[PDB]
Amino acid sequence: DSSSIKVLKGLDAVRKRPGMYIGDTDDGTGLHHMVFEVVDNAIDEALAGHCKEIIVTIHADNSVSVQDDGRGIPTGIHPEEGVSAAEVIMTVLHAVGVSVVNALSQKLELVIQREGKIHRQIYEHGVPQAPLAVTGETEKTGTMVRFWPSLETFTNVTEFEYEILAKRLRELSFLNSGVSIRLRDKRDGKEDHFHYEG
Ligand SMILES: CN(Cc1ccccc1NC(=O)c1cc2ccccc2[nH]c1=O)C1CCCCC1
Repeated sequence: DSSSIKVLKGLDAVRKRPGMYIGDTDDGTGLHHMVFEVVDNAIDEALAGHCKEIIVTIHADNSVSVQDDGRGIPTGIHPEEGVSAAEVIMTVLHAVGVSVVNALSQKLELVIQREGKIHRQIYEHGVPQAPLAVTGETEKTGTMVRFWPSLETFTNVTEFEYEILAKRLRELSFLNSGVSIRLRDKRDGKEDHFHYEG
């Protein structure tokens, strides 16, 4: 309705002044902050007792993905906005927030494994191609977000550096005692694993 309007309004505002939300867009700090934001979302689910392992993969097409084995974002339709709760999370300001990463991603794939099913939604610059759809069956739970940073927004440093993710992810495992985080670089086979048990 007009909610499709306000979503676009907020998305506009983020793409207009990206540094204000994500960090400096010209020296790689914001670019990498895109990842830690998605990861911080998964860490929350781990701090609530539902996530154990987080898997961050740097893909060959210069996208990153974050996988967890938590509950899966709720997939039920929201009363105020008439779309899945998941889509509200990914698109509404203050639902930072992941919506910022979505708004500043040329493309974003969401995959949720929940109550026996696998749901999927693709976004372009924060805009869904379609409503969250059920794609298939599954016996595991979790959320997977894969994003391709918007090349309009990020300048100079537009490729992820393994060592920056590696350092910060170790730190984040230490800051949230008990979480396991794995980092895979599919470009050259680099791999690492972080976990501080208390
Ligand atoms: C509604 N969720 C919490 C919640 C409630 C019930 C079941 C699963 C969750 N999980 C989540 O929302 C959730 C969101 C998420 C987003 C990006 C990447 C990984 C993610 N992993 C998650 O687990 C969050 C949404 C963002 C703000 C806090 C509440």
